[PDB]
Amino acid sequence: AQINVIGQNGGRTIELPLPEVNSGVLHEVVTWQLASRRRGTASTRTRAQVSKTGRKMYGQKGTGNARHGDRSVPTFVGGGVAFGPKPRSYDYTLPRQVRQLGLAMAIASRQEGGKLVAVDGFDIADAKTKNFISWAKQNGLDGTEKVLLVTDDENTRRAARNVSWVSVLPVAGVNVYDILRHDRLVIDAAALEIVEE
Amino acid sequence: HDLKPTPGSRKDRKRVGRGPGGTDKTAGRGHKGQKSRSGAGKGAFFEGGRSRLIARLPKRGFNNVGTTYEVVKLSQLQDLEDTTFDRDTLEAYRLVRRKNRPVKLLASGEISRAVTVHVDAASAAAIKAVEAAGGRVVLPE
Amino acid sequence: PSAGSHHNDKLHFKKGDTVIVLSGKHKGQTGKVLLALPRDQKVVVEGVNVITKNVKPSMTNPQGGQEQRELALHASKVALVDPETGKATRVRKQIVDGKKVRVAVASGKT
Amino acid sequence: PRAKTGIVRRRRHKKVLKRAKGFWGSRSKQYRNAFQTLLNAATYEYRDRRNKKRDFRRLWIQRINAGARLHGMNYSTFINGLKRANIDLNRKVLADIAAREPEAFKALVDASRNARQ
RNA sequence: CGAGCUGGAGAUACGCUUUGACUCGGGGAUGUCCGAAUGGGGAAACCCACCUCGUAAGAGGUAUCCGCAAGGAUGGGAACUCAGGGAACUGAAACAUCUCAGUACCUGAAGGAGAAGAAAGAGAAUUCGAUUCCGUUAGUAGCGGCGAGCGAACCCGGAUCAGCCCAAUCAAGCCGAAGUGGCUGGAAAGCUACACCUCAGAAGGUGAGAGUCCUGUAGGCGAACGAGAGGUCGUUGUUCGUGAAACGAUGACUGAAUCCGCGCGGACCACCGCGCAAGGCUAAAUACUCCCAGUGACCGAUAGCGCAUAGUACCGUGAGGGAAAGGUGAAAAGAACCCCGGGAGGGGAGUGAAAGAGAACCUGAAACCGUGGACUUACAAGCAGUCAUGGCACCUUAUGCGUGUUAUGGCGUGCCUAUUGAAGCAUGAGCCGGCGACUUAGACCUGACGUGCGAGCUUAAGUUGAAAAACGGAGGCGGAGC
RNA sequence: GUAGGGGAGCGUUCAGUCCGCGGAGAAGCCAUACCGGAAGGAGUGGUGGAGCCGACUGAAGUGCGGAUGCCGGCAUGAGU
Ligand SMILES: [Mg+2]
Ligand SMILES: [Mg+2]
Ligand SMILES: [Mg+2]
Ligand SMILES: [Mg+2]
Ligand SMILES: [Mg+2]
Repeated sequence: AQINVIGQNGGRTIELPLPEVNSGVLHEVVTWQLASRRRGTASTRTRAQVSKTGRKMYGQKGTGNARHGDRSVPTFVGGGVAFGPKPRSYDYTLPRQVRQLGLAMAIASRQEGGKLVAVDGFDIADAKTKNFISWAKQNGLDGTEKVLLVTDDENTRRAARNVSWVSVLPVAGVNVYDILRHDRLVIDAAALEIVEE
Repeated sequence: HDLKPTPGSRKDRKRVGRGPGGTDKTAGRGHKGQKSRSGAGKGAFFEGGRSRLIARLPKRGFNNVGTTYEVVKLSQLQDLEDTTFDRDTLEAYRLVRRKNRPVKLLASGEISRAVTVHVDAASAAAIKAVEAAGGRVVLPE
Repeated sequence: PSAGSHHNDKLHFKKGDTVIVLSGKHKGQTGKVLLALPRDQKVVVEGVNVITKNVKPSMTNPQGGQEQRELALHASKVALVDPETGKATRVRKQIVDGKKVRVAVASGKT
Repeated sequence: PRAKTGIVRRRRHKKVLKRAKGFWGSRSKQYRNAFQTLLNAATYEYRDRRNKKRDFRRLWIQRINAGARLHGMNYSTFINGLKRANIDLNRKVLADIAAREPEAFKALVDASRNARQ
């Protein structure tokens, strides 16, 4: 039931996840997300084979202490990496209902605390950003908290090249991470915010 | 500025039971895993084999895989569901998305009522239970 | 060994201009440029000096002591100045030599 | 990601290495040996407590009767005597009393004979 | 493009630069000898000829194979493609089938891609309708000393989507907003006080940590002119290892029809049904990665490629094998001059924030060698310690408890491995440092814990967005057993 | 209490996030009579000359005396 801030003030709408936000599940979430961003890069000649080296050495017996194959194996400096790392993906598909319960339960999080909406920002005017900062002030955004701005509106976002403060974000292509990432959410666009199915 | 590691993206714990630590073979100064001989660095002593009862045991039967019918229990229709319409469709959403195979009707549920079913197949007392309370079992010509 | 590329073998000035050594020692000191080594980011300006001893062995009657020479610097001096203080550069155009472009700060000369 | 052992091992080693002090040669300058010396070291350490207890009561009993017999008794007897007198019940410090206070020790001596025969 | 340039080289000399060098783009001209190498010989880079054009110097031709002729071919390519030829170890706890495999290797041909392709098809609906690739179906059908083990296709989802023809914007590059003072310092981009820019607070550099100093970045501009048939025998392929075993294929013998025609639909027949073989070319989605750019819960010098660069040194007759190696300082300001020495080396002086950075130059552990000091040691039998006490010394977490050292006493059979049993005259090991071993994957099976839904529960491939993730039900698991 | 099973934790790197720290001086090194039930942690001083602790969570080429182990350095035999 959050009161709008720009050009209206409905709010109330939106059932929020019971009981009251659950890290566990927000954890189950975030994690999954990163796993997906986690790229696969394993520089490692794990293979006693992938390394450069001959294949027959000295003499199995009678050379006086030894017993060796090639000079390319786990046990030889410069040999190969036993159980080393090879490329992969660590990407799995987290059940959909959780990705749902995800941000949902994350919005709550933000509502129960420092939530914030906005219907259009004629308060901007061009790119400037200067004035975008302007609004922020009388908008409560001192410049002491990480702000995430979800909303379409090409020209609006164009105002946010300022650090620590805000972090821009298109077509409600939000994300449990970012939101939970920065402090206050500027949910903005009542787009993804009110009306589904 | 006092001191406070803050709660949030960092205050987001696991779940407990959520995920236990792995197992690196070395529990106390005293690990030298696997039996204590006759087994290691390989893999073939499997778990099956063909002499350990497998073989020796008699059989030739004969596999067929004819037709497998979609058992649509009686209580599925009666009890609840106001003749939401069997036909050869709705039943899907009603819940019996088997596709590919036929559709048999069997007598499990029991409450009595009038309902006309269009199963692709049905049993004796299957039919002899429907009409016997209203409704018509309908098999393909 | 990378070397003076971080910038772009581009000396924001000429080996003749005057400049103020902002930063480092010799801050504000000024002098005419003499050597403009773009690649290495070396600048020889009458400002900073040094007294070096010439290694002149069997150099036809040695008598080598300690010369006074200028020791080059980097981007530790801000090219050209007119308000008497360091100054960026921006408002160009052309002269009766439209065959060229100038530069300038708050003001407009160089 | 790679994960050296760096600094993690030097330290583990210095720990032991520094436990060995007046450990003779190698035993106090070489890891392996120094360390190894400390296993046998375990054996002695632990078992020596459960044991100096054994050693000390021995020092006590030895003196308690080189005074006991200094009058005409002897530990064996003497002890059962003070015993015969629930009254008496030191045993602990008894030796010392017999080593420092002869004035006293005599007392207890004769006290027993006077509860003996 | 505008002050510099005169390659790495760290040097001197000579010089060259707005009648704009240099450098960057983009076309030309030169391009000895060898190498397919091709004038002929040849043990590569050499040795010898000839004809023609000619001032001689010097120019050019002189190879084989296809074609009148132009013109094409020979060679070389990391991997990918097809083709001709095609292992064994190994498994099956032995082994001959079978497995490993048509993999490895050899060879031929080719391109940037190939291969395949427009139906005598697959399928059981009188359906689909070239080929190829991903998902699934399914580890189902089936093959199998019916052992080990091997393993389809249709349907359905998705990438992409054509059939046509014969014969009778990326590179050069240019423009590009916004700060000062004071303080700490050897030096500030740090602190502090006020100020500015922000479609450019990506990033690197500057004497330490940079939005506003430099290079850049968002955004804008941006070129002459530069890119984009049947059969029989022998065999074989597909799950097809002879089996009832079809069809495809071909070495050997044979040898047909043609619409009231021909092939097939797993021996075979009729009936029913799908398709028309013996000519051809064909985008696209597919593969790989020498080369390039970007990125990385990748490495960061025993790591990472073998190479912080070297396939070099070095080893081999040869095929071949094959190293290690990083770090002055912010900047050379790299040490003038004096002392000892032939020198090497060092001590002063001087530079520098620092030489408690000096060029056998960041840190500088350990083994190992040594100097000085403290407490000890020349009747003693010792795994080398440990407990106890006394002596001596010292007392920055420490004079009241201790720290160090030591004398005498008691007690006391290294460690690991392998073992019924180890001090063991049983194994291993000179000492230290660093490297060094139960992992990774499969929509696989099975269980514990936890989360979300819940009698229902899920997506895979791909799709579109991505400093984000939604879409995508083909399909799978519960749901009836025997 | 050996093989084995079960439980709770220490530490190392890398990553996300929080609080920060640093040229009047980081990491690493070196010394120490403190702290914790252990793995281990801290304080102080010296060295050092630039990056770095603590906390929550995530991923690991994650922990060594043995392998006639591997590479390197230095010892013994011996001034023989
Ligand atoms: Mg390697
Ligand atoms: Mg190093
Ligand atoms: Mg190289
Ligand atoms: Mg033996
Ligand atoms: Mg060792």
